[PDB]
Amino acid sequence: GFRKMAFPSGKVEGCMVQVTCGTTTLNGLWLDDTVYCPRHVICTAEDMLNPNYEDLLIRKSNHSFLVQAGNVQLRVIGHSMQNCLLRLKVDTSNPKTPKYKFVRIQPGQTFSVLACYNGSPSGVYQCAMRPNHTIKGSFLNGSCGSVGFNIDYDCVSFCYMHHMELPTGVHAGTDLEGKFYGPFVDRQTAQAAGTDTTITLNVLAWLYAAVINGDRWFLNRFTTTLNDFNLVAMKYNYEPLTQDHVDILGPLSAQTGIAVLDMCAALKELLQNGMNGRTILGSTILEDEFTPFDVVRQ
Amino acid sequence: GFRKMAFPSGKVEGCMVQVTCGTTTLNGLWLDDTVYCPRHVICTAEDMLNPNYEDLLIRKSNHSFLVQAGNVQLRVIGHSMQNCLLRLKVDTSNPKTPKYKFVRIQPGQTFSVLACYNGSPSGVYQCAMRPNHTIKGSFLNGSCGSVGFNIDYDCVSFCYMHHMELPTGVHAGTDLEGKFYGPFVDRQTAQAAGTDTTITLNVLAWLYAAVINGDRWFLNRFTTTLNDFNLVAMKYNYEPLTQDHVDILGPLSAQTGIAVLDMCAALKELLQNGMNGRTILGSTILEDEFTPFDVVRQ
Ligand SMILES: CC(C)(C)c1ccc(N(C(=O)c2c[nH]cn2)[C@@H](C(=O)NC2CCCCC2)c2cccnc2)cc1
Ligand SMILES: CC(C)(C)c1ccc(N(C(=O)c2c[nH]cn2)[C@@H](C(=O)NC2CCCCC2)c2cccnc2)cc1
Repeated sequence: GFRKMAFPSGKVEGCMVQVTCGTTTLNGLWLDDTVYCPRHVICTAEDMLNPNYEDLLIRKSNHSFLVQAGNVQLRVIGHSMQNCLLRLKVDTSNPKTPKYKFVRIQPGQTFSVLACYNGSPSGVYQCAMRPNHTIKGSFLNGSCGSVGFNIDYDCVSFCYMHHMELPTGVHAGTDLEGKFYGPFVDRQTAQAAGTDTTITLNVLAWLYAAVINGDRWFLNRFTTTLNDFNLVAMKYNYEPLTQDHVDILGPLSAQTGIAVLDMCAALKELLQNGMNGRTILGSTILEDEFTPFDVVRQ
Repeated sequence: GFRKMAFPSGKVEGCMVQVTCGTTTLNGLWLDDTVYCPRHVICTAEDMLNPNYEDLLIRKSNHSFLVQAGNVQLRVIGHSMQNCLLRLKVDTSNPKTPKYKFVRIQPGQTFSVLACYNGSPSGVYQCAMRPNHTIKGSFLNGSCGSVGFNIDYDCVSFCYMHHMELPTGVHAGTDLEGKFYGPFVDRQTAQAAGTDTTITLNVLAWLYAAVINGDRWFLNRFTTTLNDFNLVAMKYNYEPLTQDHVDILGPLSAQTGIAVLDMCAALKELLQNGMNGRTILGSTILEDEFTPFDVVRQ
C-alpha cells in the first residue's frame, strides 16, 4: 500500500520536442521560445573521444537543427551554448508552457523522469539522485534530453536533463543550466561512477513510513548516540547521520512518537541482524529512494 | 535498470473532473459530453449498509450533481445509471478528449493508475489486476473515480475505475461500463478478497527480462514437464502453467534461446531452494507485476 509514485506528467509532455542535427536525433525541452537539449547532439560519430564544442558549433547555422514539435516543424532563429546545453531560439512560443523553474537538486532527493524517444514521451517513473551523482534510470538509446522534474502546486521544477550512460548502466546528466551532476563530461572517456553509498536519511524516512502503515516488528527498546550509530553506518556503506538529518525527521518522529535516535537503534539492529525473512512495507531490502517529503506526501 | 514504468498520464489528466453530490465528493471522467463516476456518490452517510441505488437516483435532479472541471463548473443536462457507474450528460463536450476505448482486462494484466483527489491528479503508478480480482493500489479517501489505463499509439484504453477499499487494504473497482471486477458490491458489507496467488506468467516473463539484462545465475541444465512444474506450483501458491502461457512466452524464449520449460525448471529450483542472498534485476523476491508485453516494451 506504499510504492514509488511519479508526478502526473501532462505539464512536461507538452514541452517535449525532437531535435535533429545531421545523423543524430534526440529529445529537447521547449519552454516559451527556447528549446534546450544536450549539446552533444552536434558531436559527430567520428569525434566522440575529443570533441571541441565551441569549434563544432561555430560551424553550424540555424538550418542545421531540425526541430519537430509533433507534426509541426519549428524554425530556429538563433542558437547558443550554455555549458553542456544548447539553447535554440525558435519562432513560435510554446502555448502549452507551464509555470516553471530550474532547480539544482542534491543527492538523496527524488524526482520523476519522463522517458522520451524521438520527441515522443514513452514512460514515467520515480528515481533519486544517488550520492555518487549518478541516477539509476531506465534510459535506452536516444533518451538523451529526457528530463526529470518535481511539481508543486501548478509549478514544474526541472532538475535533470539526461545526457549519457556510464559503464555500470547508471546515468549522468545536468541541471537545466547545463552544469553536470558529478565530475562527468559529455565525451567518450574512461569515466566511472565512484563508489555509491546508501541514503540513510531515506531509509529512516521509510521505516517511519512503515510504522505509519502499521508495520512495527523491527522497533526495539534501545537508543543510540549519533556517533554510536555512525560507526555501524560506516561498516555497512551507509551515509553518516547528521544533526541536520535528525532535524529533518522531526515531523515524522512526532507523528509516530518514536524518537529519531530510537529509530536509529532500530535500523542499526536491522543492519547487524538482517531481516531474517520478514518484510517491511512489502520489501525485503532497505529502501533508500523515498525522502521524508515523499513519505508525508503518501 | 529495469523497473515499474507508468504510461505518460497527460491524455487522462485532461479528462479528470470533480463530482459533488450533497456531502460527498469524488473524481469523475469527462469524455465528450459524458461524465462517468462511481454511483455510490449518491449513497448517503446514513445508508451505507443497504442502499438501493434505483431508489436513491429517482429522487435526484440534474441540479443535485456539482461538476467542476478545474475552475469552470459544468452544467448537467441529464443523468442515468449503467450498472455501478453514473453517467452525467453535460452541456460542454470536453475539448481535450483523446482517442479512447473501454476495455475489460484479465487477471495478470497491468495498467497505469492516475490517483486523483477532488478532481486534481496527484500521482501515477503501475499495477496489476490480481487473480483474486483486487488491485494492490495506493488509494486514500476520496480516490474513488480514479481510473487505470493503457496507451497504445494515441489511443487510451480505460480498464478500471476505483470504487472502494477492502479490509486487507487492497482495492476494488469496475470497468468503464460499471461491471465490477470480482464478486464485490458497492455497499458496506462483510466482503473480503479471496486468497490470492502468484502470477506465474509474469514471473517467467521477469526471469526472461533478467536474462535479457545479462543476469543469468539462476539458469540450470534441467528441464521439466508442464505437469511436473504444476505440482511444484501448487505447493507454493502459484497459478498453474498452461500451454497458452507457454505460447505467449514464445517470442521471449526465442530472443534468449532458453526454452520455456527450461525456464520453468529454473523457476522451480528458485522456489525450492530460495535465492540464498542473491538478487534478480535488483529484487530479492520474485516479481509478478510485469507482463510479457511489459518486458518487451522496456
Ligand atoms: C557523444 C557522447 C557525449 C559520448 C554520447 C554518445 C552516445 C550517447 N547515447 C545515445 O543513445 C545517444 C547519443 N545521441 C543520441 N542518442 C548512449 C550512451 O550514452 N552511450 C555511452 C556508451 C559509449 C561511451 C559513451 C556513451 C545512451 C544509451 C542508453 C541511455 N542513454 C544514452 C550519449 C552521449
Ligand atoms: C458507500 C460505499 C460504497 C460503502 C463506499 C464508502 C467509502 C469509500 N471510501 C472513500 O474514500 C469515499 C467514498 N466516497 C468518497 N470517498 C473509502 C472506502 O472504501 N472505505 C471502506 C471502509 C468501510 C467499508 C466500506 C468502504 C476509501 C479509502 C481508501 C481508498 N479508496 C476508498 C468508498 C465506497
